[PDB]
Amino acid sequence: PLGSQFWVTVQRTEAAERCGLHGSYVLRVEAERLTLLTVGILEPLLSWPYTLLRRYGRDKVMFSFEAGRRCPSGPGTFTFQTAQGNDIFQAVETAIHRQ
Repeated sequence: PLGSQFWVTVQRTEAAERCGLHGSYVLRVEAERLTLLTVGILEPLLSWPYTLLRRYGRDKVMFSFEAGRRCPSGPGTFTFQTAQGNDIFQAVETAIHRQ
């Protein structure tokens, strides 16, 4: 009921370093935002409203999005290793289309 959830592993980017992101997380595709969660059970860390994203994309090894300046994380690129990048991408495209 909270949205589709995927285990991911963060890759080094400026924004990920600034936000202290390292290792594995759940990325959840919600109705109006993405949320990053860690094990405490799952605890939320950051959320990015779709309206505040610049772009997003994927290949067979990763999923990546770029946050604008108004996100709580600050602006920049967040990239995550996953073999489910197309699944995340489709979930996000769909949630944005529904919005």
